[PDB]
Amino acid sequence: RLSTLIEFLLHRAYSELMVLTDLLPRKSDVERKIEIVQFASRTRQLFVRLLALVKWANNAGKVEKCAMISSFLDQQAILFVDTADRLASLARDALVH
Amino acid sequence: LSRNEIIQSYLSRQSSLLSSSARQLHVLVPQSPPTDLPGLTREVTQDDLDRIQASQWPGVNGCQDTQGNWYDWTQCISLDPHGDDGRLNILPYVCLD
Amino acid sequence: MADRLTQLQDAVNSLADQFCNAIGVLQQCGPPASFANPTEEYAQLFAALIARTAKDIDVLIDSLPSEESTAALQAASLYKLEEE
Amino acid sequence: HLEEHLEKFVENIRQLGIIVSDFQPSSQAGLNQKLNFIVTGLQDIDKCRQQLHDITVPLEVFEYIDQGRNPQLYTKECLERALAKNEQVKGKIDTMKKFKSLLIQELSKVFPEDMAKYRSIR
Amino acid sequence: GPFYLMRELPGSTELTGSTNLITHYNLEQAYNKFCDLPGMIDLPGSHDLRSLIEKPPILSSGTMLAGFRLHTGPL
Repeated sequence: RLSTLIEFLLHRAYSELMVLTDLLPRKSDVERKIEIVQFASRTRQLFVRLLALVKWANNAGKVEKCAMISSFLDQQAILFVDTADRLASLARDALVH
Repeated sequence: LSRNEIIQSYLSRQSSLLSSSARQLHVLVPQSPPTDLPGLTREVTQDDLDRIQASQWPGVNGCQDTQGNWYDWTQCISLDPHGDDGRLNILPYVCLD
Repeated sequence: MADRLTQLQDAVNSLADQFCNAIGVLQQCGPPASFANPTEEYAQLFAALIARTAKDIDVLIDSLPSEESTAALQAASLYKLEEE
Repeated sequence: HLEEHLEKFVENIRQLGIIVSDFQPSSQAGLNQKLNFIVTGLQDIDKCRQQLHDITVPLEVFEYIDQGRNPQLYTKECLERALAKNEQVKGKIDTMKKFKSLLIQELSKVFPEDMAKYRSIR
Repeated sequence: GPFYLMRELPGSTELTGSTNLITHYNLEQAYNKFCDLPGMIDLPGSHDLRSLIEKPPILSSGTMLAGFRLHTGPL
């Protein structure tokens, strides 16, 4: 899923840069430098959060195993409650009649 | 169903024990190979009817006991199968009127 | 009502109810783990109650009538009682 | 892997570009924008490399990144919830063990011969 | 003799929830390690609105031409 997010991030970055380059000659150049460094801050934040993602990409498989563990233990808890539930449905419904 | 709490669990305890309840148990009765219509097949006689009317027959006319006390079907038996103060009270088997 | 038989029926139903209550208590509530004391007290009390119910059911079973007094012994006694 | 170092060089070039365009540079500073466009092209090559890599990531990573922490904290929390569920389940099974032991003790008290035959059969 | 409807109990210790699931699942050393990357990445860069828009795009999911059309003056 990170490939799709990487492509979409690169696309949105290139498109916003295209809009910035289109307004670059249009904008007043002195304040346009300020708008350029604001856009550079935008791109730096996008890229550093992608850097955090590709850092965590080593730690992805352990979280996959943790999700497996959590699903398994939730299943066994539902087994305990289902056993108690079916015993209650025995003791209060079928034996009374 | 969702939650059981000290007071509610103790309510369950007293309700279940008041529904349910040195040995003082009934004298054990063995298996009976002579039964009158199917097993032994006695042609209708007279000793059996006189025993069922007048004498003590511990499988037919009553429930006998340790400490000797005889109880026929219309009486209620007080016993203590545990080593506690709580007494089992077998209700009468017939309850005439 | 008010028979040894209805007492035995209610005792057997109380046994089934104590089964469902014992599992539903001792699975829903417990101390977490280590790789509480009220729960241990609950377990002891539930085990004692189940044992007492079993003993009571056994005593009531001993109390009812035997497999002597078949229906023909009842019927012939009924006939003699009609004559007398 | 390589996408990390490529995007890191891209981010450092973006920072140097912001520094240079922050300055009143009389010389050519269009090289900064050209290097930014070339970094976008190399990021497209890295997107081809991400089609090669095929990483699947849950959303709570994105959200904890939005909170600005480490995603290592999310790893710690997933590990902690795994141990929490394992602790709870082992505890429930341990109480069932103690309850079975108590029940066979009390039934062996009240019914000797039957629990004797049960301990024989197991 | 035999009680009514006795049967065979399952295999003595199969997979349960009473085992140590993590040590069986080879995840022990990661936990023993583990028990900001904004700060660990600000080891590389300066610091860590439109970054809210970065996170919102995260929650939502011609280079020579740009350099040629990037005409803007210095002062």
